[PDB]
Amino acid sequence: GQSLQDPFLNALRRERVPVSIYLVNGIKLQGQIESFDQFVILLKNTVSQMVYKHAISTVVPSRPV
Amino acid sequence: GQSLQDPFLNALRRERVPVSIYLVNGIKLQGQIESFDQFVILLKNTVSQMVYKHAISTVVPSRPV
Amino acid sequence: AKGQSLQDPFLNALRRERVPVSIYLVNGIKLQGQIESFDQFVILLKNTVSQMVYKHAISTVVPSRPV
Amino acid sequence: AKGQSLQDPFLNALRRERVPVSIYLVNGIKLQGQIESFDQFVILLKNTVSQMVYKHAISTVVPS
Amino acid sequence: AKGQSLQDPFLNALRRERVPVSIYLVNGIKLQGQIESFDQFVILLKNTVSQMVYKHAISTVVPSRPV
Amino acid sequence: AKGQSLQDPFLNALRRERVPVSIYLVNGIKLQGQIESFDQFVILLKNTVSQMVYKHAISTVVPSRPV
DNA sequence: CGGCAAAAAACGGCAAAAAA
DNA sequence: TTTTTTGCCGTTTTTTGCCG
Ligand SMILES: [Zn+2]
Ligand SMILES: [Zn+2]
Ligand SMILES: [Zn+2]
Ligand SMILES: [Zn+2]
Ligand SMILES: [Zn+2]
Ligand SMILES: [Zn+2]
Repeated sequence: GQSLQDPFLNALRRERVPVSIYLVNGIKLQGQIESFDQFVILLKNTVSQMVYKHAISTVVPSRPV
Repeated sequence: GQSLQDPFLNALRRERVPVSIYLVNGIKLQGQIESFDQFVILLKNTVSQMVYKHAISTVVPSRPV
Repeated sequence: AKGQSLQDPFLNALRRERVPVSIYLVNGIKLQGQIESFDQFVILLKNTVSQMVYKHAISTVVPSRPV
Repeated sequence: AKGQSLQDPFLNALRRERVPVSIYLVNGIKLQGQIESFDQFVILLKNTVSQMVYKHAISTVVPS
Repeated sequence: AKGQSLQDPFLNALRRERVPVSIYLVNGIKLQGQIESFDQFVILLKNTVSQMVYKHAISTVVPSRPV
Repeated sequence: AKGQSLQDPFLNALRRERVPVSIYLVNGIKLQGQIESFDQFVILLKNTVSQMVYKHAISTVVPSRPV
């Protein structure tokens, strides 16, 4: 979890808000949160890839929340 | 103990002090601290972005306290 | 949103169908191959030779034809 | 030793005696300053404005 | 599957048969050598010197000699 | 093996015998010195000035001569 | 307008691992 | 070792949207 992360990701997932995930290496990924558990986030754009949280630096929701 | 990270972040949150969050890759993220939990800091500039703590090196206030 | 409820079904789905995957590491290195098996911290990637890949060095796991 | 033992007294001795330190991060950035407080995960740096340093970014802590 | 059900039998298999291995770090450095021993966090890479490699710095462990 | 069977006896042996070691970090910088002491997360390394080295920044601990 | 069911998020018990 | 803490999972209770 939890507390501030999970409701944030859930709110972003429900409203299909486009997001810009920034990895620690600098690479930006775009798409929508399809699912997420404690360690990974299922990012969906034209393919549906699994992204490890430990590699993620920031999750930037493209439209105000 | 986790007892120096909380009172710090809450102090910053309460005083609405503009901070500079450095990432491990050298990126500087200026803005306000909306809320936080064990592993994420919510950071508020033109958009509320979620920042993973594990990607953060230093959190530098522009003010004291 | 529960611990490990998504990663395991995802990887198991990728392996059981032997779907070709591209595993991007945190350093940029792309590892093309097929998930042969996985556990809590590692993923055994099989292409030419079965190499063990640590998950903490993994950024993304991208399937090449949908799962 | 075994279990969170050497780290705490090292930082404590650095804090009590107000000893100036240079903190080398995993990227290469050198942060000189003074240790005001510390806990399991973070370290106050004092210097000009108390700045919070995450240990997971810290490579080493060298006394002066 | 789960836990270390895979990374332990793998490293063990690399250690009993004493196959030469190739340990890529997350920084790009390649470490050829041979698994002498390992525990939860470290791996003993024997060569001219036995060096202790931390798992959190390891990205891929490839069997050369493979098979 | 499991646990810290192998990482504690190694560092302890390197400390008892005051063996000079080269500690490589994940960024490539090569520290050198002598294990004064160590615990779960850090290693106290003593050379011209004693310093505290976080294990999470360490890739390998390479002795000069055997264990 | 009132139950019905999906889902979240808070509560609590369990048991491995840290601390003493 | 003993004792304690804490992250780990399973449950309940509340919400919310659909359906009756
Ligand atoms: Zn995290
Ligand atoms: Zn941290
Ligand atoms: Zn690991
Ligand atoms: Zn991970
Ligand atoms: Zn640490
Ligand atoms: Zn470690």
